[PDB]
Order: sequence, then C-alpha cells, then structure tokens
Amino acid sequence: DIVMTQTPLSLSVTPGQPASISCKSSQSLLYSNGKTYLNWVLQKPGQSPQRLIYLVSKLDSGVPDRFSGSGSGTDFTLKISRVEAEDVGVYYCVQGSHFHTFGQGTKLEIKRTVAAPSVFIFPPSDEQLKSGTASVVCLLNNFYPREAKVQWKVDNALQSGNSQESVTEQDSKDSTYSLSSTLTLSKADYEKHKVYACEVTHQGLSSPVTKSFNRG
Amino acid sequence: EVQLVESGGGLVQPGGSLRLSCAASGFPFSNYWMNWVRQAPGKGLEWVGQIRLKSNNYATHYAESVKGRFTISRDDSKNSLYLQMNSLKTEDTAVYYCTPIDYWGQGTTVTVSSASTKGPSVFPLAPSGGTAALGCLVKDYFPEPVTVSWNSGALTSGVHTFPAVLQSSGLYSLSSVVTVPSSSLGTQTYICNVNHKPSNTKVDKKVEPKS
Amino acid sequence: DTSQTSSPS
Ligand SMILES: [Zn+2]
Ligand SMILES: [Zn+2]
Repeated sequence: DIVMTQTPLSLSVTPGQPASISCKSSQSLLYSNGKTYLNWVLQKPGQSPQRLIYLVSKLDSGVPDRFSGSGSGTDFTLKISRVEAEDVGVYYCVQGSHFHTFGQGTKLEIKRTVAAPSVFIFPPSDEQLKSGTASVVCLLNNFYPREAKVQWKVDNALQSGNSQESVTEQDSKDSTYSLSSTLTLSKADYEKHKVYACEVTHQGLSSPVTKSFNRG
Repeated sequence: EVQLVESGGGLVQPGGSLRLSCAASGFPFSNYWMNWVRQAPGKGLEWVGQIRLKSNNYATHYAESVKGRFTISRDDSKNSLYLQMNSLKTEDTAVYYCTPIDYWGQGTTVTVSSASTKGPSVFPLAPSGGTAALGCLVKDYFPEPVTVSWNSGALTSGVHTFPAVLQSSGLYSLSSVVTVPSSSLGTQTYICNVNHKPSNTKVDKKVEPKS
Repeated sequence: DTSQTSSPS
C-alpha cells in the first residue's frame, strides 16, 4: 500500500498571492515503466472532483497556467502562482503507481478583509408549535472570517448542547460566509419562558451583537 | 463529450446488498483501468476497488476496508462498470464515483441505515436597518438530500440554502433563507419549493410577515 | 480518443 501524506489541511490565500500544497508518499511513486503516477484533483464546492494535473507536472485541458506541479520519488508539490476566486475548493493528490490512494485533502479559501455579519432571529412558527417542537433560528449573513461565536440565552440563562450550527461555502462574488444556528426546545418549555436571545461574537463587531424577542 | 453516469444508489438495510452500475462514453473505455471511488458525507475521497483490461485478465483489487464484501466487474461491449456490494455497513454510506481518475461524473449516493424514509415538514421563518430576512425550515427528513428553490427558480440572488444537519433524532434538517431589501416585502411574494425525492414528497410554503 | 495517464494501463 502507499500512504499519501498531504499538508497543509487548509489554506487561506489573498487573491494575487500564491498557494502551495505538499504531498508525500510512504514509498517511491516511480513506476517500473519509468513514469511517475502522481495526479492532483480539485473538487469545487458542490461539484464532482476533476483532475487538474497528471504525471507530476502536466496540465489537463482548461487548467490555467497559474497551476504547476513538480517533484519526484516520494516528494511532490502543487503550486498556484496567483490565486483567483475560481481556485476555491478541496485539492487532493492521488497516486496511481500502486492502485490508488488519495491525500487527505487541502481546503482552499480566499482571504479577504473583515466583514461583520448582520444578524436575524426567528421564533418558532405557529404551525410548528402545534406539533410538539419549537425551533428558534439565528441567521448570520455575509461575514468574514468564518470563525464566529453564536450563544443562545433563554430568560438570560446560557444554553448549551441544544443548538446546532450550519455554514455556507464561500460566496462566489464577495467571498463571505453565512451561518445559521438552530435552538431546539420542547414546545411546553418554549411556552414557559419569555426572552429568547442570540448573541454573536465575531472579530468584525466592536462588541457582541444581540438579537432577541419576547414570546408575546 | 466525456460522460460517466452512475446509477443504483439508494437506501438499504445494514447487512443488505446493492448493485451499482455505470455507463461511459467519449473515451476508449476498453483501454482504461476503471475504479470505484467513494466519499462519505463530509469527508475525503477513498479508492474502493479497481479493474484492469482484458489483456490483464480483468484483474481486480480492493481497498482493505471493502475486501471480501464488494465485487467490481466490467463489460467492455456496453462500456459499463459495476459494483456488487454485500454485507453492507453503516460506514459504506457515500457518494460512489465510477472513474478512471482521468475523468469523473456526478456519482450515485448510497445510504446504509435501518431508518425508514420520512418526508420533511416545512415551517416558515417569517420576516419583520435596510435589509430583512425570511426563509423556510425544512425539518425532520430522512435520508438526504432535499432540494430547495424559491419562486420556482426565479429568486436566486441573496438565497442561502444551508448544509443539512443531522439531529439527535437521526433525522435531518436545514433552513433556506433569503435576505431582501426591506421594501421588497410588499412588492414581492416568497414561496420555497422543497422536494424530497426519497419519500416522493413535494411542499410549497408561502412565507409572509406574521400578524 | 486519448490514452489513460492516471495509472500505467
Ligand atoms: Zn494497443
Ligand atoms: Zn500505451
């Protein structure tokens, strides 16, 4: 077997600036026919994988020449000279000298300036309530960087373990993220409390922003 | 045109079997080593097994994690590739790609679980700075995926359909939202179109400010 | 058309 060790696991690059990805193999990728079967694939967000580079250094059609591949034996590198927005996604190396195995993947995001989210809170609808459950949703819109803290408070008491968050891929026009956080409470427990607050901490915000409502 | 099209993905019980198929065009299939590669939800690509040429006696080899349970086969006359999967396990849940590595298609999705198909309930996230938000909560479906559009595809800009999350219940949920200049409420109507093919279920939900 | 280059087929 040949284990492929890919680093780094993630890259955050300003457009205009270069990106570099290492792939190392646990044994030589030099095949017995004198050729070296190291390939790079890109999987763009929500797409199928597609090959970019084959035989170490050769570009598939339609691949910009900003992309280059190098190396030999156990050591290979993918370089992107001047990142552009279309480069975003997960890169994998994949050897074909002994069957196939893949690198663990390198997630490329575009670096951009800080942008604070705008925040919205939605109570559970009346239709949901009938049925036994209450979902309280907090939406964070168009922010960068990805890192954010979203905290729920019910009549001032900090919740834990009862919310789940979900994040979009980088917006393809402005490179920001959006996030939703959903608090699950029983219907009876929802109707027993008054003040529902989503508090958001993020480096684009002077101090934490709170969106809240009262059940009435 | 190079084309690779997987089929036969679906939900099956732990321990059951399933047989995937794959048709290919636009390259010399009979001269190509052909593979199955899979991707478990939210994880990396994993080579599953390979089949070589007639002149290699159609030699096959398998990932250690599927060895003895899966069988790759091919039929160069039909430009087809097959995967017979027995003794299926939970962790075999993935998208399955039929690929020579040079070229790739869309994949077929395999879900290994004991849970029954359930269509979603759709709940409004009502609106009420310069921008307003609204949306739809698509809650308690199994299995993935659901599809959400707005106004039959006419409303697209400002839309954020989030990655589904798996609840402690074993059922999935997601929200789809749209951010809109405040005044476009009252001048636009908002209906989310939700489709869940596994349960053969379609829902449309007009979203509007509560009173 | 083209021959495979991801592996030594
Ligand atoms: Zn020949
Ligand atoms: Zn040849």
